[PDB]
Order: sequence, then C-alpha cells, then structure tokens
Amino acid sequence: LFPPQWICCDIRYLDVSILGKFAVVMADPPWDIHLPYGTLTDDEMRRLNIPVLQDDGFLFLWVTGRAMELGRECLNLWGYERVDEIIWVKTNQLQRIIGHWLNHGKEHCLVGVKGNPQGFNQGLDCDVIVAEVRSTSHKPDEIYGMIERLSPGTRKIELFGRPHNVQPNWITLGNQLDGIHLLDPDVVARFKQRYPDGIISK
Amino acid sequence: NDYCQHFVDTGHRPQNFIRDRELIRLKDELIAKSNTPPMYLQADIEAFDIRELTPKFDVILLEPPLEEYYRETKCWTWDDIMKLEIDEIAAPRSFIFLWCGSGEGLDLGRVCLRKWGYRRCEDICWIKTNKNNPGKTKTLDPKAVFQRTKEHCLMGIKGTVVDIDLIITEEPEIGNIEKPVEIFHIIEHFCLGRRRLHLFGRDSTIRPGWLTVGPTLTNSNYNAETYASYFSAPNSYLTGCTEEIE
Ligand SMILES: [Mg+2]
Repeated sequence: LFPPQWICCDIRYLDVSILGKFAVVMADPPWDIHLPYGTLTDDEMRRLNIPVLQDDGFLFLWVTGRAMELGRECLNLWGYERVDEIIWVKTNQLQRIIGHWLNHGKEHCLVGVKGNPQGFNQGLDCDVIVAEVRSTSHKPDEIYGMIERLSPGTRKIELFGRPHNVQPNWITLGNQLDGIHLLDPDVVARFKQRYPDGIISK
Repeated sequence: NDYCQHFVDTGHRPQNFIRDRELIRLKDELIAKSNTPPMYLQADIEAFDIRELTPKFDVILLEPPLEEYYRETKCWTWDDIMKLEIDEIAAPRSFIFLWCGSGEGLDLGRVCLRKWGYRRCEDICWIKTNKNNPGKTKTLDPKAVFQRTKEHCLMGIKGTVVDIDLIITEEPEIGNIEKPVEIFHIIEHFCLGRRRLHLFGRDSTIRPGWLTVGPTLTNSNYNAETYASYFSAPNSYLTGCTEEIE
C-alpha cells in the first residue's frame, strides 16, 4: 500500500519479521543518556531485531550525547557501515541559531548502509539541514523529503515515531500511537497469523 | 521553509540562509596577555620521536593532512594517525581537538581518542556555505549518500574535568586546506591551561599561546628548556584566562 500505516506496540516485543523488507529504516530512539518512561537500556537497544528489516538499503539513526558512540555500536552490530552523518542546524523563525562545554546548535543523525543498494539517488541532498524548531522532541519534516528524493516510492519503516510522524510510504511503530492501522495486504495477513487475537505480549 | 528542497532546486546549500548584549572581550584580552611567545618546530612527525616534545600539554590540536582534503588538488592515513603516541605527551588532565574530515574519520577518529585515553565531550562542525559558487556541484566519495558540506573537529577529555558547537564560513578555494581560525578562539575560550600544542601546523597557523610542530615549517625556534621556563613556578597552573603573576 501507500497511505500512512502504524502499530502502537512495545518495540522490544513486537515480532518485526511480519513486516517485510524496507528500502529505508529510520529510528529516533529513547537512549538511556538521561530512566524516563520509554527509555531502553543499551542491551535492549543492541538486541532490537533491525537485521531482518532490510536486505539492501539505508538506515537513519538519531544520536545525541554518548549515543553518538553507542549508536555507532548498534549500527555496526546490526550489520551496517556508517557512510554519512547528517546535522540539522536548529534555527528560529528568523533563521538565527538556537554537553557542558559548548552550547549545542545542532542534532546528529547517522546514515548507515547495508548490502549494495541499487537504484537510489545518492547525492541529491547535502548533509546539512537548516530548519525551524517546532515542538521540542520533534524531528524536522525535511528528513522525509531527503529520504523520499533518495528512494522514491519505496517501503520505509520508522521506529519510535509519534502520531505526527505518520507518512505515506511509511509504517510507524511506537507505543504512543493510536492502535493498529495496517493497509498493506501482505502485512495484514502476517499480522493476523502471528497475532490472531491482536495482543502483542512476549 | 524547506531549504533542502531549495538546495535541490537551485544549488544553494541550506546553510547559506542562516543569519548572523554582553560584551565579553575582556577574556580575549586576558588570553592575549597570558599567551606565551609563539613557538614552533619543523619536524617530520612520522619520523619524529614525539617524546622530545615536553612538557606534557594541557591542549592538543591535531590536524593531520588527510587524502580527502586533496580532492581536486604526503597525505596521512588513519592507519598512520592511530599509531601516533599522543598519550605519551598529554597531561593527565588534558584536552584534544582532532580534525576528522567527514568520512571514515568520524569513526576512526573516535577510535584514536579512545586509544589515547580520551572520551569525546563535544562534536564541533565546520559548515561550509557556497554563496559564491551555487553552481559548483560536489564530486561524491563512492560511499557517500549525500553531498558532504561540513567537517568535524572532535573534542576529547582525559582526566577529571560561552561558545556554540558550530563554525560557519564559506568553503575555501580548491586546494586550500586551512581550517577556520575560529577553532582557536573556541579552544582558548575554554581556559584549559597554557601548554598548547598544534601538530601538523604550518607557517600560516603559528600563533601566540601555541607551540606548532609540523613537517612544512620553514623555521624553528623551539627549545624544550626555554619552553618549560614559561610554565615554571609561579605559573604552573594558570588557566590562560587570568592575570599574570607579579
Ligand atoms: Mg575569541
């Protein structure tokens, strides 16, 4: 299918093998950098089943503080090479810029490759996003355009997204989503088989 | 609105459209007064025993000439860099600023820092505008997914224990390897001590407050005993941001 899809769930416990393969994966994880409700420990992060979600394609992984190092670890553990690193310069509505040594002007998102992705438009965008802080904890919607231009029309999956992140061509997972909303027939079939009563427990 | 779409449309990097009380500036004055004379030493750093550089340093600025800096125009590999015995000349509490480029260096430079005993505390980005050449497109590294328009300078602390983590300047001319001088202002504004080393500096980077070591320096004036005299008592622990001792 094409229109937004999503699953309220505990991403630790969902059997993501029902979802199929994706050209792009994106994750904005609740790292234990400072333990709020929703945070994952470093071993839980490490044991997520990312390796089944792609055969060839790209992963986008937001990192901050010491997750700059830990996300590099999960990225490599999950089978990816880090081939780029996007920074979003945070500006106000007038395009002026808004870690105990230096104030932070930017957010980091690792870009990882798995396999040999073929047919992608590498090089259309550049590695700097200049955009306007919406609500705190929001990522800039510009990342979806860069991803769409890079891989147009393909299946994508977001992990730890919120309801405002649901997009055409994407399946959004998160525990603050509003139930299950699945349109792709292959997914709806496997979901029914694996979850015949619709609960998601162990 | 969407400056990424705008870059796709026109070739103007999104960072071209970033704009721009207190006063400080007395800190700069204090720094300027506290600065040791500029010292410098031409040395082939591959062939050089690093341990002749004494005393141990409070700050180390490491700017090895990477092949990627020579896109269109001796380069060091991360293999070569990793083998430097940087820990043998760092003070037990000290800081490192390492220019890592924007490719595999962002990973290998972390490996170096850990190998030499630091932990990364800051990631400082030099973001290159292209306001004077919207036309010039970028030759991509095979592995690149995007156009690479920035370089990273990593900060590292070892031991026990203002400015923004961004530098925005216009992209230098092809073949110009110089990093923005603003990195020196960021470093000095930290007030980390007065023993400051710059490895792979050049005639054009020499600066008060700093000891520059590099293979292309044309002149040397370094003398380990002259250099040590600047930090003998009573100046052993000045941050670099206080008044001189009468
Ligand atoms: Mg200054």
